Amino acid sequence: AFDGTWKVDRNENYEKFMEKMGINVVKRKLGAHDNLKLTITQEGNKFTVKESSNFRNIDVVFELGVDFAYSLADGTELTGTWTMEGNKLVGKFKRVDNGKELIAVREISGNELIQTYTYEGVEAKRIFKK
Ligand SMILES: CN(C)c1cccc2c(S(=O)(=O)NCCCCCCCCCCC(=O)O)cccc12
Repeated sequence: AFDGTWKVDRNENYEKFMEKMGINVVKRKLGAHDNLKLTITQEGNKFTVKESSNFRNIDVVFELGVDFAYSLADGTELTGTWTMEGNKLVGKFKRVDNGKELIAVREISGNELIQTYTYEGVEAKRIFKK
């Protein structure tokens, strides 16, 4: 259901989320316009996500329910797991550096992929079109 090539269309509250994550103003302004594109293929409970943005092009592979390591654009390391909760992908991560929870949720809403982040009580959404 998540399959295909998704290109970011708009954000909600993403600058405040980046600020909470400790990102400086220049990098927030870059991050607001990162041209994030996700190419997602699901095979059984296994996903491959090609992440392309102005910061980096990387390939992510994960299996539902299996812990993996993932590094953010500035090298900040996360560990966590994606699971399917109803029709939503729920990504439960923790920052290695401070142990704090970072959650990502992926959902289809109509013809859009809604990617929601939470960190320390601050929400952001990045909404993609296919
Ligand atoms: C270039 N630099 C310094 C950066 C610019 C803008 C935002 C940045 C964030 S951030 O936390 O504010 N935004 C990124 C959030 C990404 C959360 C990813 C969730 C886990 C994905 C797992 C793999 C997948 O399923 O695709 C973290 C670290 C560096 C950032």
